Amino acid sequence: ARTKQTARKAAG
Amino acid sequence: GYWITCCPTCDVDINTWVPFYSTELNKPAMIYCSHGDGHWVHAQCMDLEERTLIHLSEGSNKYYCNEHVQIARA
Ligand SMILES: [Zn+2]
Ligand SMILES: [Zn+2]
Repeated sequence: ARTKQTARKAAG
Repeated sequence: GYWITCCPTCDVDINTWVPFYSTELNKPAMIYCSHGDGHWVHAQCMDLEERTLIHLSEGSNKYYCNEHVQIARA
């Protein structure tokens, strides 16, 4: 399904 | 399209919103409902747990909002 703001932000 | 009133019980408001999912910072996570031509809704307004939301985002399965999910599909 199409989504928005489901990407994990960097800082790991 | 982030600050729309996605459904009759929509809780997201540009004047009060704060992050809930681990993937949110300054904007609400959203998912597309495939009913008819389709429409965007806020994931939180659908009571979707984070893992369910992430799984939906990582696959090709279509999502149907709580308002249209029981409608006979085709
Ligand atoms: Zn909403
Ligand atoms: Zn819908």
